[PDB]
Amino acid sequence: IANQPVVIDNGSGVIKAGFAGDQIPKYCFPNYVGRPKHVRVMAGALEGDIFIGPKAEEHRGLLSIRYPMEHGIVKDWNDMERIWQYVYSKDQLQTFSEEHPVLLTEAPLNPRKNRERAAEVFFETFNVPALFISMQAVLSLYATGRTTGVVLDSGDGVTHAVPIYEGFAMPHSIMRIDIAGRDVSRFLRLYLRKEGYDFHSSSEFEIVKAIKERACYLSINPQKDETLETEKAQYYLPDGSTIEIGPSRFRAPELLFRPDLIGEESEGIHEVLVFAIQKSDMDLRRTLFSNIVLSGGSTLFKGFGDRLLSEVKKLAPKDVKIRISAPQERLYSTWIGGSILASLDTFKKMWVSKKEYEEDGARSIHRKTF
Amino acid sequence: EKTAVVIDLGEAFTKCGFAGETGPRCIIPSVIKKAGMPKPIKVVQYNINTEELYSYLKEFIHILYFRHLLVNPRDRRVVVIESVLCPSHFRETLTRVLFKYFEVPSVLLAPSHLMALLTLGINSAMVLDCGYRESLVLPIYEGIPVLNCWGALPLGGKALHKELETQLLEQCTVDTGAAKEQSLPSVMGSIPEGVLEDIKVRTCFVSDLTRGLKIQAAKFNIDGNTERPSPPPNVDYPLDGEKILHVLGSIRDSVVEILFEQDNEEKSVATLILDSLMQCPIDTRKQLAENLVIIGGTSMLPGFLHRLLAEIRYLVEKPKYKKTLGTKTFRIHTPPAKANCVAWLGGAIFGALQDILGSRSVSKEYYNQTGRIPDWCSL
Amino acid sequence: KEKVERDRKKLARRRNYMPLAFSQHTKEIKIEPAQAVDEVEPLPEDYYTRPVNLTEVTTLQQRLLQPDFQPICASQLYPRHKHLLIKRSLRCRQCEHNLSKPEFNPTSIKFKIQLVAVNY
Amino acid sequence: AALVVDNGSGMCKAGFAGDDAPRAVFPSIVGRPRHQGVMVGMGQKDSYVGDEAQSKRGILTLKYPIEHGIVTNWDDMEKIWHHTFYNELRVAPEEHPVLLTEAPLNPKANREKMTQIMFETFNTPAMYVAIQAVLSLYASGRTTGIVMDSGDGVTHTVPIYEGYALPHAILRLDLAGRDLTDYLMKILTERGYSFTTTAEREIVRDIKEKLCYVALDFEQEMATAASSSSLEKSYELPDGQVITIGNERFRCPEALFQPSFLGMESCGIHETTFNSIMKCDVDIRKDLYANTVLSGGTTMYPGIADRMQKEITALAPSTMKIKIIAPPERKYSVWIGGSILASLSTFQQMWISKQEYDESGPSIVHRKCF
Ligand SMILES: Nc1ncnc2c1ncn2[C@@H]1O[C@H](COP(=O)(O)OP(=O)(O)OP(=O)(O)O)[C@@H](O)[C@H]1O
Ligand SMILES: Nc1ncnc2c1ncn2[C@@H]1O[C@H](COP(=O)(O)OP(=O)(O)O)[C@@H](O)[C@H]1O
Ligand SMILES: Nc1ncnc2c1ncn2[C@@H]1O[C@H](COP(=O)(O)OP(=O)(O)O)[C@@H](O)[C@H]1O
Ligand SMILES: [Zn+2]
Repeated sequence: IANQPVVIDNGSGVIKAGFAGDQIPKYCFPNYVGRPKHVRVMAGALEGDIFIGPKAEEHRGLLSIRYPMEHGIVKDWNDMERIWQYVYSKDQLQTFSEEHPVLLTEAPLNPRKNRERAAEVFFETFNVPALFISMQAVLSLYATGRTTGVVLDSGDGVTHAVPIYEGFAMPHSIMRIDIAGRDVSRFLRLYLRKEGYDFHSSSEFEIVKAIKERACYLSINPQKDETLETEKAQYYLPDGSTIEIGPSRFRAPELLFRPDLIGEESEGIHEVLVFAIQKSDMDLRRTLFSNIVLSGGSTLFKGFGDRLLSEVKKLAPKDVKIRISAPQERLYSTWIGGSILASLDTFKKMWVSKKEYEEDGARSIHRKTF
Repeated sequence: EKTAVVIDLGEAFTKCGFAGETGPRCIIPSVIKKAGMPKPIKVVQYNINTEELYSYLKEFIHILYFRHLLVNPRDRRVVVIESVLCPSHFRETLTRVLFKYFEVPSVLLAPSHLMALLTLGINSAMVLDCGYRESLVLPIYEGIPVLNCWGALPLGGKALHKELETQLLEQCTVDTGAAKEQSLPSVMGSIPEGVLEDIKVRTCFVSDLTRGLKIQAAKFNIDGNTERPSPPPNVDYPLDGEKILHVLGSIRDSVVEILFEQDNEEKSVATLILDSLMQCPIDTRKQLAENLVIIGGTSMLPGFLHRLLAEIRYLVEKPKYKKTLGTKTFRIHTPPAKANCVAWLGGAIFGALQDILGSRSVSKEYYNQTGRIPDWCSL
Repeated sequence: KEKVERDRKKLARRRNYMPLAFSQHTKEIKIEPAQAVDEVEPLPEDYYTRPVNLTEVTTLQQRLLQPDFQPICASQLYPRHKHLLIKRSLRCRQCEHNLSKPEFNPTSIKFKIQLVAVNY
Repeated sequence: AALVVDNGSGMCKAGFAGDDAPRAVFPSIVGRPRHQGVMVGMGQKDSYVGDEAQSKRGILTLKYPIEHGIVTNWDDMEKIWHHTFYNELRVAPEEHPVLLTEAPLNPKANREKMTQIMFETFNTPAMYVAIQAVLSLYASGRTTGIVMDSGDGVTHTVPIYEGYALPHAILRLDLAGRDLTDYLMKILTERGYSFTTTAEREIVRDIKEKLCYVALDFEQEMATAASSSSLEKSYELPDGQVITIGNERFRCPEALFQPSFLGMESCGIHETTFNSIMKCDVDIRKDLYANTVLSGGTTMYPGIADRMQKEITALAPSTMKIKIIAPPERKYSVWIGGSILASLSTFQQMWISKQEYDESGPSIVHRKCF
């Protein structure tokens, strides 16, 4: 069917939907299911037992937040079906899923059962004309408009580094670590309890993510800022109460660059970028260092590019040019890539038709992926 | 060398005594009776000005070191037991009081969970700490606390005391002694915390899982006609002499259920062990599960350990925990001292080790030089 | 063992010989760890359908005065020995001595060295 | 009285010369704890080694000191040798002379620094380094024939005819047990079961050793794996959790025979064994086909010998008879050779003494290596 394809980013934190024609995603809402915290027997309470996106944000304190997708993998599929149904609601897009074809953006090196079940839902529950699963990293390059480039895509659920040179992705050089934005939000909650402010509730976890997003700066030297006495910058909560964050502000997102501090066995965001380049062939190393692209929401931390440049330089070889080319629209970069890809006439060949999936089998989605 | 003193500053009660003893010498409510104030102010209070906190701790430590313990503070060392993720400014103040005013030789800031493990003798064990403020859990594997897989919920003494006060005010039946033989509701606007605590301990008990699960659905009244078990007999409690409060049988076995209630989120005192254990490393699972430790005075409540261990094994079969923690054998450790004084006993056992104490502990000469207490946060 | 290890490590750092092997390098006490019970004793069925006398059960205050084995029942609760009191002596930061009390403070209101702001 | 100490990348096999099997066999690893700023409990060792670190895997970060038969961290290797002599063997290194094993075509600094430690740190009376492949022949009572000694670190092919080695015919391949273990993690992550940490990698090695087997026809085995669930076997982890690895069982050891899977762009363990024989003189080829030995624990895969024979026979001429020599004790084939060599009265002269080391230096080893 010729009618405009619907791009949808499967972001663990925030799913971004919209049409391929639009330069930006019109409808982007948080990826969580909202049910009433108190188990509702009586009338005059929150009805439906389902609150998604803007409806949830309004009555947030009353509801109990449950993320359906963890570490770029779908844990509860029933929840994810309701989320994708809300994408084709009167609230967002307001269209038939049966008419328009779909593009998914699954993280690299995900389970094959995750891709197979994702297709089954979108072909059976929704009567889609055609579906195409793609890598988040490959899209990010289409948006910026360069063929060569390493893509350090720090999402909410997963942070992954994929090196692609002249439209060729080395699949062995891909590096994936689970320590992402959501873990930084979890570790900030621990440090906030060490400052003396508890956020025990699942609703109260959402305002820790807001505190992180508002006020958390990455110091170039962490040891000097610790010895220096903090200003203790006040943050205002939804109720109106003030909280002085203090040293927790800067030593929370540090755990990205040094995850051994809390006690998580991972490489680190500076390390995975360098290791991904060093794993690739010697001839390409210089060009891959010379073309690095930051993607996702967990790069927007104040002074992230400043710290990463410094942490990469000392690990990388001496007298090598390191350009970390961040776009202005890092959060919405992954979708814009899909929107451009979808618009091209080549995409018509790439996607798998509904009749193709019935005849060919299950492999059809996997083999056409690349 | 002299036998080092052990102090354990809590919101409800403080444990005090000397190292290498069977239990604590003095255990008292963590308050101070200041002139003018009718009700005594609580000594540990998080999120206040440092100068006001300094004065309260100076007043309290003085009472511990002279009226309760009889020993010179400057002469012998200190082993300060405090829970992990204790507020930064509070711990900084407590040390600054001991080092500046009292001029103690050296303080050792031991985490309560690692101390509780020493008392049993086992090197690795899961430790739940159901205290006053928050019921915290922290897996300890072969001497190393795993901060990565922490867990805390506000389902302790404070949350239970508040729940009791609410229920009593609804079904309020007091005999004032002024033509008040007939049921008189809410004669007093608020009930003092000292009374509520005494009612909780004597009257209220923890129900069986089978009876408790019925009580949860009963008070909910989820499309059912009077589906509650038969309650215990109503106990009459004296308030301030003449006033006799008749405590309803339902309140006794329903007040506790707020701890073990699911409340949609799936966040109980029971769930917190399994939520933490599932997040732990794959190799450590079977060792931690087999070695459970239940400290804190909230777990002293009669029939708490049976309900918890039962509620665990029920929540195991639930589909979320069924995959990972399905075929696991959960066995509880019985510590030598009572559930309240497990934390203290560890510090005393550690305090008896004079050789290791001096090395690990922070000396006054170091603090006066630097002015930087070591913590699990960055240096 | 840790003291000997820490001492051996510290004198090796102080020596600064880079762990030079001049000589050859390198009875045990084993406690049995407490056995974990499969099922803890349940709450007795007496507690259900029995009048609770507040005289028989003990309050928190009198429970906690006997901390070594704080008993719920009154019949278990034994009388503890009477707590000894203290005779304070004050010493300043800059000054050395200030005031003190006799060796027979029992049944005496005499100060060995009387010093107070009202007396100067 | 003499000591044989195999310095394998996977496992360190140590024992007394003359004995049938090695006394102490432990995994060659150093376990440093994921420590926070929180104080540690009692009975605390700063760095654990071997069977102790294998017991306390959960918390300790496992770091293999030898990578591809090259000692990367010498301070770590020193702590293993200290655990080998003093604790494991219960013997003084000053009394007994120590035979060590190095893989062929290793860096010269490796052999140089190895002996320097043995002479200075441990103060051994004599030290001789030997090629692992040269020892492995003595195990089978064969002077003539090639060996395919595939270890955890490296795999090497050393052709030796009538007690004379062909040095130029020796070929080294970096593909080995640890690369297969790393490969098995990736394909298990594709199935669903994610293994990231260093402790988890050790559990994946236990899965590999027990289940994984070499297929005769890979394409035929993949067809049976797709149709029927007969090849699918269950394994219990340290946790009660059980996993069904499926087709990935026989997919892991395939990487040996076709490195393209791992993405090395090199010849297979079958093809390198053929290439090594062709590099040798035309006359002696006959005996090398007739006496092809498989050594190390990477040749203890069920049915590698059958697959090896098939692949060599196809490449080799039709008239030639290809017999693969697979003794029951392949894992201890390097050590048992060392025990036979050290015991022989002829070898008494070949030892490098302290006096010889003191006068000449550490460079003497390169002359009296092989
Ligand atoms: N029965 C088995 N089946 C399959 N793989 C095995 C088996 N036993 C061991 N392995 C794998 O092969 C490796 C064999 O290591 P081994 O014990 O031979 O020591 P090594 O370090 O390779 O020594 P060397 O290089 O001297 O042979 C192990 O690390 C493991 O990954
Ligand atoms: N301005 C910001 N500053 C700091 N962190 C941010 C900011 N915006 C988003 N984040 C973090 O990044 C997350 C968004 O990740 P996102 O880019 O949507 O991932 P994905 O690429 O998988 O869609 C948020 O949940 C939050 O943790
Ligand atoms: N022996 C007991 N029996 C029953 N309940 C008790 C007992 N001792 C204490 N409690 C209750 O449990 C709580 C235990 O708190 P505690 O652990 O002493 O304080 P903290 O957590 O601040 O160290 C008290 O506030 C009290 O309500
Ligand atoms: Zn003076």
